[PDB]
Amino acid sequence: PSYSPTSPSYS
Amino acid sequence: SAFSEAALEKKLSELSNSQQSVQTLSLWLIHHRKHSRPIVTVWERELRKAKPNRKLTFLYLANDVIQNSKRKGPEFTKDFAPVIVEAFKHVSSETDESCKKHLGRVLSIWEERSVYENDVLEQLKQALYG
Repeated sequence: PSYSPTSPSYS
Repeated sequence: SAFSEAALEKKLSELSNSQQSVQTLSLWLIHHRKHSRPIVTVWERELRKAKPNRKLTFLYLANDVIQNSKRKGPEFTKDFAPVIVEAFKHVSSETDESCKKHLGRVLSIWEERSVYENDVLEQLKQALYG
């Protein structure tokens, strides 16, 4: 399962 | 694990493009945020040493650490700031179109989430597309 750069909790 | 530069160097040699691999290392770096400066120094050195096809993953780790650090304080943002533009220029010179599209997406995410101020975002864009 590849890394997603939107995965961190934000914005 | 307690923090050491050599332990970080070893983890960076093992880093892969999996969600678990980037996230696990990032969490350790955030735990060890007191050491954000030597973390950035070691990160940059090993990015430049890494084979072209592993360089994007270095920037993914930087993405994860910087973004997850925002709730903690400005330190990681500030300590990546002096090397992050040259890191983008480096990865851009060392990789192909496909990888650059991935880098561009990180930059678009950074713009929409205000990860850096526009002064730095403008430099990142020039580094990728100029």
